[PDB]
Amino acid sequence: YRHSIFAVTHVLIPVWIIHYYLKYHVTAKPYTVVERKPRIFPGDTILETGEVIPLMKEFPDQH
Amino acid sequence: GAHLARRYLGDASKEPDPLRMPTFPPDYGFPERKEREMVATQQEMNDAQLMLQQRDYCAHYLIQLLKCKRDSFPNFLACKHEQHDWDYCEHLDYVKRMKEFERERRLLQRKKRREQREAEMARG
Amino acid sequence: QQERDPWYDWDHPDLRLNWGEPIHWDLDMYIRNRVDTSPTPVSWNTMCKHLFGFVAFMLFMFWVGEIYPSYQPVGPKQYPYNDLYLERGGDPTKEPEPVVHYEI
Amino acid sequence: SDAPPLTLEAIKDRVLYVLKLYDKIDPEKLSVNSHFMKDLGLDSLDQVEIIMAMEDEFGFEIPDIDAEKLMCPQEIVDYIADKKDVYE
Amino acid sequence: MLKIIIPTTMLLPMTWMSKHNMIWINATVHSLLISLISLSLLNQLGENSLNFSLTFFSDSLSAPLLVLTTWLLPLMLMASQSHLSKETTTRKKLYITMLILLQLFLIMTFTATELILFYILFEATLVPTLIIITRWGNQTERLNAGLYFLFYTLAGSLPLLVALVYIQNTTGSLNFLIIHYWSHPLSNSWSNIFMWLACIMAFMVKMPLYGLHLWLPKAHVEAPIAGSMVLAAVLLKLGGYGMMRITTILNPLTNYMAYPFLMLSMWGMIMTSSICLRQTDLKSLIAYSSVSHMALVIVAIMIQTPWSFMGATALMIAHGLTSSMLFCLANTNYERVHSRTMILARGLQTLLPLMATWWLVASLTNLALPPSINLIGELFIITASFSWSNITIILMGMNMMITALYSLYMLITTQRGKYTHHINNIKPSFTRENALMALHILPLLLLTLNPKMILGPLY
Amino acid sequence: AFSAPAAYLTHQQKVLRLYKRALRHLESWCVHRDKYRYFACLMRARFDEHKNEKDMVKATQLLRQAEEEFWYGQHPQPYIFPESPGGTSYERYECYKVPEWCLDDWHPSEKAMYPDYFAKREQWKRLRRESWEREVKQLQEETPPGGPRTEALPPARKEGDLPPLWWHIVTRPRERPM
Amino acid sequence: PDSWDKDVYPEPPRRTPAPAPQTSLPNPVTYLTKIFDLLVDRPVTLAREFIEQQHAKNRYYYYHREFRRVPDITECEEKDILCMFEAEMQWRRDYKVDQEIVNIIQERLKACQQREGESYRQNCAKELEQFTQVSKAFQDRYSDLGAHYSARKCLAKQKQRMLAERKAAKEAAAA
Amino acid sequence: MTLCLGAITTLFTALCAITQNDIKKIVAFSTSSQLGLMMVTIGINQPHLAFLHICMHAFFKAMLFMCSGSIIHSLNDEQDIRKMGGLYKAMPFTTTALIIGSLALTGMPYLTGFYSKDLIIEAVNMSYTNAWALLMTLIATSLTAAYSTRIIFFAFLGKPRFPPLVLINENNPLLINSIKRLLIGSIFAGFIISNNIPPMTVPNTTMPLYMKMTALIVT
Amino acid sequence: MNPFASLTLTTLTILTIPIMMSNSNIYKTNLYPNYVKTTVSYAFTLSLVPLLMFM
Amino acid sequence: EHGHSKMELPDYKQWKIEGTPLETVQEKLAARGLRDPWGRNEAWRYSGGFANNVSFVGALLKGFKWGFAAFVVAVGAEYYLESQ
Amino acid sequence: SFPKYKPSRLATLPATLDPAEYDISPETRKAQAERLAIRSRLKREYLLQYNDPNRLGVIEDPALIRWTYARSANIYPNFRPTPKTSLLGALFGIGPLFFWYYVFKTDRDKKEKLIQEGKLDQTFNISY
Amino acid sequence: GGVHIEPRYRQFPQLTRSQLIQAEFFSATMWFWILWRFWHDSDAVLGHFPYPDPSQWTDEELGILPDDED
Ligand SMILES: CCCCCCCCCCCCCCCCC[C@@H](O)O[C@H](CO[C@H](O)CCCCCCCCCCCCCCC)COP(=O)(O)OCC[N+](C)(C)C
Ligand SMILES: CCCCCCCCCCCC(=O)SCCNC(=O)CCNC(=O)[C@H](O)C(C)(C)COP(=O)(O)O
Repeated sequence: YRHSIFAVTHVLIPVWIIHYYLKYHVTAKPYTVVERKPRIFPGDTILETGEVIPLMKEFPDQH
Repeated sequence: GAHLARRYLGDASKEPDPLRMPTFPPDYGFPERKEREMVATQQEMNDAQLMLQQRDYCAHYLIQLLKCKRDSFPNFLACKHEQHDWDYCEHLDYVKRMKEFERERRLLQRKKRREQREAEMARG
Repeated sequence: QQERDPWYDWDHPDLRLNWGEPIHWDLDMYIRNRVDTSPTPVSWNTMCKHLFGFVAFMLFMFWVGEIYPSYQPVGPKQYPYNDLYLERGGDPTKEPEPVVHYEI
Repeated sequence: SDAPPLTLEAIKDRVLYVLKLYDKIDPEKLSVNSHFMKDLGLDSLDQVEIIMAMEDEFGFEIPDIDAEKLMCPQEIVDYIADKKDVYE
Repeated sequence: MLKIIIPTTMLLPMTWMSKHNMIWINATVHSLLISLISLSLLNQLGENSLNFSLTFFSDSLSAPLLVLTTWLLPLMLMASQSHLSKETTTRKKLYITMLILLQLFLIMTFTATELILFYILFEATLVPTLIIITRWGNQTERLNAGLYFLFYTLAGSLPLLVALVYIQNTTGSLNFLIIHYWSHPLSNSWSNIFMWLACIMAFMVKMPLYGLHLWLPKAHVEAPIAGSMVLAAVLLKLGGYGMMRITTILNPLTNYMAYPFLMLSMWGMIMTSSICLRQTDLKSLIAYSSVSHMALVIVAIMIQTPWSFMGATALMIAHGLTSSMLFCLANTNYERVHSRTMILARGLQTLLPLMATWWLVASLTNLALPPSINLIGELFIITASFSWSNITIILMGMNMMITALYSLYMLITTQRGKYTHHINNIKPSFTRENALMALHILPLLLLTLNPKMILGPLY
Repeated sequence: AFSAPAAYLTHQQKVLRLYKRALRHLESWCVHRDKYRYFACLMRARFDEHKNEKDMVKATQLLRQAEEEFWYGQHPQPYIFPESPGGTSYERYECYKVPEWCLDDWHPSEKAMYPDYFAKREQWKRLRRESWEREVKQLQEETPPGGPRTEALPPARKEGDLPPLWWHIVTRPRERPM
Repeated sequence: PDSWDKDVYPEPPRRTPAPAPQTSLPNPVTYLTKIFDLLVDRPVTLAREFIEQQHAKNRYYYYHREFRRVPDITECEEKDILCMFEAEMQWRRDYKVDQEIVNIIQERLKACQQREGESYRQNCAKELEQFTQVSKAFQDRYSDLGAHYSARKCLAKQKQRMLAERKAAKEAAAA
Repeated sequence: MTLCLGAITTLFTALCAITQNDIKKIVAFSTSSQLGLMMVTIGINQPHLAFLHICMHAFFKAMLFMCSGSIIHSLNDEQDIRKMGGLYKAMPFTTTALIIGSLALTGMPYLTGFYSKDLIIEAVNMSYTNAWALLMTLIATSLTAAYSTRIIFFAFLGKPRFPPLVLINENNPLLINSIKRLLIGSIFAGFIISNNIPPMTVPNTTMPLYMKMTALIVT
Repeated sequence: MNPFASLTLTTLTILTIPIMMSNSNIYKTNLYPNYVKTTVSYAFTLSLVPLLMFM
Repeated sequence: EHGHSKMELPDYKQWKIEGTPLETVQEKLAARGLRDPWGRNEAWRYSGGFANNVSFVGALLKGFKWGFAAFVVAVGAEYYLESQ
Repeated sequence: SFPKYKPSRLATLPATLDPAEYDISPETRKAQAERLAIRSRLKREYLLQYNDPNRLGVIEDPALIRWTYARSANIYPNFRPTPKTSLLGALFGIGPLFFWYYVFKTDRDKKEKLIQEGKLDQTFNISY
Repeated sequence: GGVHIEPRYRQFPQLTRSQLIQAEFFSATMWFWILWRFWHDSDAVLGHFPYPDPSQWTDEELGILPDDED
């Protein structure tokens, strides 16, 4: 019970407030949260477009 | 190390300066002069955004290593073969650099021998 | 004040002073929180010489190691696309001189 | 800390213990009020050694001005008790 | 602007018709209300100014100083309540009258669209401070201090007056607006050099400049607590305000003429910071620290860049608050010990812990700990100086190091260590003193949330 | 500490101080117990060789070479008991020491707790108030004219007497007040 | 989101890879982000829906103030104070707008640097050139006016630069 | 400049450490030497390896001070190693924790300090650096092993040299649990973190055999 | 939005709650050190999540 | 709860020099005509559980036996599992 | 014999190495006795005022008052314009000012010449 | 927090079996981990790729002509 109320009062409420503030106020402005542009590897497909990245040049593989 | 001892305690001109290497034309030795092969293109190697100092002739093996590390995440011992492949390709790269150092050193040796032979012929 | 007897019962034990005694002109410079003049196991001149000797020798040897560096029996690291000309500064509208790397 | 609150009795037994392990004193002739110089026939250097033994056994050191005038086991016990704020 | 001036004037009849035991309560309540009213001048414009009438105008350089001036009077009343308890009713009312007159003169000085009106009120402030120092000061040196504090000022202020009237004979106006819009370059001539000196030295002596700073330790050590508070918080800033106002007509001669004052300031800040390290008097130490901070402000104004002016405004406000707090803490110690010597009463953290916390916070803010507005002003001035010349960083860094050193030295000497054994009259701190310290310190930490309010008209 | 100092140290006091200091630094050098015991017996034998010397000038010439030798070989980092003037906990608990007069400034609601303690406190205060007026006279009559020559205080000589200037010795805070 | 213009603050298409699990071993990230959605995203969205509908019950507007053009300091007589005041205020407004333009371009630069990862040196050259051009123009306009800057000082600086440029061009033509 | 400053710092602080008698002073000088090694790694242009060293050193040096504080508390606030003797058996959990921490600090294969320090030494060896800086780094590694064995030898191996009243006690759940968490860290965190982070630098795949074994032989 | 962003800010924010409660009643009791320790442990286990996302 | 259990001291006659390095010290001192008086005050440091000592390498190998046994069992189990 | 210890200003002579303490003469013993007598008289006065139950304030210290007064207010009446005093005042109060003026003037002259020549590269320098 | 253990005064301190068993367990765990990692991944310590000898490379593959051609 003590840990349950501690998690609600000290984790759940702060994360609620911070998530609300980030999702509805900080990201209302441009460039406030900037991501990394995740890596693209050959053979991947993109969720947005659906196209497939071409593979490598089939290099000679041994050992 | 022995080469440092040779260069700093022996004749400096005997062995190369690593900053100025190479000092001879590439095809000076043999005329076949094959060029190195690059597997990863510009765009895919930029999209992987590896690093500027990781963007060498070993890039494609690094692409595959990163591809495994991303795909099999919780099993961080899953892809060990591609780690070995990238290490082997880098080992071959370092061996090639060592061969370049040795070749330049031997060319310097032979050039000094030709110079002293010409000096002996002139004095004769 | 660090040289005063710490086992004597001073009226001001932390400052090591008595009530009516005359106060040194520079008391606030000698307050055990600041410069002290207590005798040392080694002489001041000897310590100065040794510390100075060590620092100067270290600086000289770092300069010498700069003159005589260390490295490995290898040539320069090779990079494929004109030494990554486009990825290091760029300027694509110049078309620099190509550099071809040697297969050995 | 967890240091037990040492008492006058414990101090007295420990002082007498340290003195009984000193082979220059025969234990059956030792007493709480026995003088070091005259009842036990000891030199001043022996008294300095005894003071250092007490210092090493109780974990604190006695200044020379106070230590040089402690000539009985009872005096040592009293000094230690007054330093350590011992009630009973 | 009369909505602030008239209540300040009404403070006098309200004081003199108050009951014998109601003067402090009424004065404090109505001074706090006047501060609340004055707080609505902070709504400034990015355009010209708040030109109320032909006589008074408001600026984002003027408004923070006005708010600080209004806020200082209630604190001065609270600080003066204690040592004036055994005093007759008429003389307490006269003291409060001096404080109210000084506030009125300062409020009219800071708006003052005219340079002659500014000069008249700028010098009118000199009288109540002189009376306060020479009348309700404890030591026999107060008279001497007053003499110094007077003549120094007039030594700089009579030439200014001459220059002022001279300017109006050539320009035709001394209104700040016409002066700014119709400014013309000042030629590199002997006549113009002496006009520049006459315009500058009056404000330079009041900062004070390092060479001309001798009156300040005397006046602060000799004055009562309210006198010290107003001297350190507001009266030192009159020189900065005047220099910022008047340097508009001194270009481009400021480029050449500023060198001696820049060197004096950059070296004297090091000098006074080092002086603070060997000081046996709390009030004298705090006075020398004030001299160092105002040296930095002088450098800022002489460099004359946007970042310089912003940093100068921020540093003036921050120093006013911090120095007033430091003097109040030292006075709380003095009212118990009656000695004013730093080494005497020691280890006060063990006896007065909350006051030790107040001491720690005041020392931290004097030390310019980020993100306090003290450091905002310090850093803006330092960056402007670096752009002026990259070698200034040496002197600025030395000043920062020495400042940290003497601030923590003052904290450690008084609060840490072992208490003095024979001092047994140290009573628990009163609610009045704790509230005084809180009312000093909470505004600083609130101002760090909205720094643009104290960054001036070049923000 | 407790005992009053004299005008000067005698020769045998200096010798005994050198003996203690030398043995302490020797055990600092000799970490292990048996090695220290051996070298301490050697040091004691070296000390008691000149034990019966009667020439005071030659004895003072000695102890000078001895102190010079000590300073040459003095172990620049000797062992110090933690609460000694150089130890790691020398003045650690001084910030917890509060004077007894502070209790006079407690609020009545604070003194309402602990009533027996405060009652004993006024008992002590009355004792002090009477004893002091007696002590001033006792010290006045016992002190030689021209002022004291040594900072030693007399004991109580009558029946109801208390030792003069006893209050601030008896009411020391504690070694470990908290 | 519609709260800002996509042209003033452009962004790339943001292509995202698809998950391609090579093993059947359950990862913690998906399960943990699912419980995060359930425990945080849902109540926050409910609270936002309530707040937005309360806002929609009471809809009111504010406007962006429009300032017309006034003659600038170049069209003002030497002592005519009314036109000088109007021109000075207009110049100050234009100065602040220029500051905000520089701020916008700097924000573009910072966002590009963070977004492009290890490829920022090559993939942010356009924003670097934009900032170079705008910084050059702003420095030409306002760099050395100092405190107590004015429209007259800015005009004098521009005139001095124009004399230098005309002299250089005449020298080049006649060289 | 960064490389030379790091080299002189690590050498000088290890040299001061190998002769100290306060245990906390020895551990502080060890910390300063480790910071100098971090600066050397920065100076040879290896920032990610320096960060990894920061992360590993956190674990094992925090556990080292915790063990030292346990010893100090059990011996009545005594910090001099001349007055602590045989604690190998008298208080064994502290003994095993300190042994593990020292083995991680000096660099024992597959512990937390290995995955960072071994790579540090290899990278410094395989680089175009000052010869003096390389020499000072190797001597500092020697001195690290030296002061580690100094602590162990003088605090755990001999006969007791503390006062007769034995108040040695380890039985507190707080002390045991707090120390054992960082012990598990000092054992496994290097492997886990090194295998989970992406590669940020080219590896030194090929070396002379002797020059691969330089760190171990010096230790 | 993305969870990764929220978790990073929550760790630092919940590190500050005991400082806010430093004026409350719990600061006058003997349970304050355990409260601080529990807060730090919860912050650690919460910060483990962005590390997993980055990995 | 504190340790109030009336601890008593052991017998002082128990502490002896025999079988300890203090015996060697006494023997070496006797060859010079000297004697160690405080020997029995130091005997308890070599008497009880403090009598047995361990070397440095023995300390470093604190738990090598059990770890080695577990390692052999684990490698055998892996060998018998992979070969299937 | 052993290597000698040489005292300095900041590492003084140890007490046990002074030739003075070992030169005992009746005048030396008498001087020590009078020093102890003065210290004991001062200690007696202090403790008498300290243990007083009626005293409720600071015990004023004439030595501290003399120290502060000598440090602060007795300087100028005892000042005499002397070649040493005049030269030290001129040096320490004027030389640093002219040194710093020369340094900053040279720096700013070099910067101004460079900016006139156009070879300063002030790109991205917007804030001053 | 723990159990009650009395002072001992010149004798070996009282030892609980729990601390002994935990210390032994953790020491054995460390040694087992070291042995397991050495068995599984020994090339991180000894090295995996051979170091080539520069003098073993013939002039044919290194591009050297017998001192007269060029
Ligand atoms: C004491 C505590 C601080 C108080 C405040 C101190 C600050 C006041 C310092 C005054 C600033 C400088 C004054 C004049 C500066 C102009 C530059 C000039 O002095 O230098 C040379 C001038 O040469 C010589 O210096 C001529 C003047 C020499 C006579 C002055 C006395 C020198 C020392 C006196 C100092 C005493 C100051 C305090 C008086 C009470 C420049 O050569 P030149 O190209 O030709 O002149 C250009 C200027 N023109 C065009 C207007 C003519
Ligand atoms: C490792 C650090 C280096 C240390 C080296 C120090 C040098 C050691 C050698 C010292 C040389 C001497 O003996 S110094 C010789 C000084 N002169 C005398 O000793 C003459 C008479 N002796 C006394 O009076 C004594 O007090 C005595 C009778 C012993 C006791 O007296 P008690 O009856 O009151 O116990």
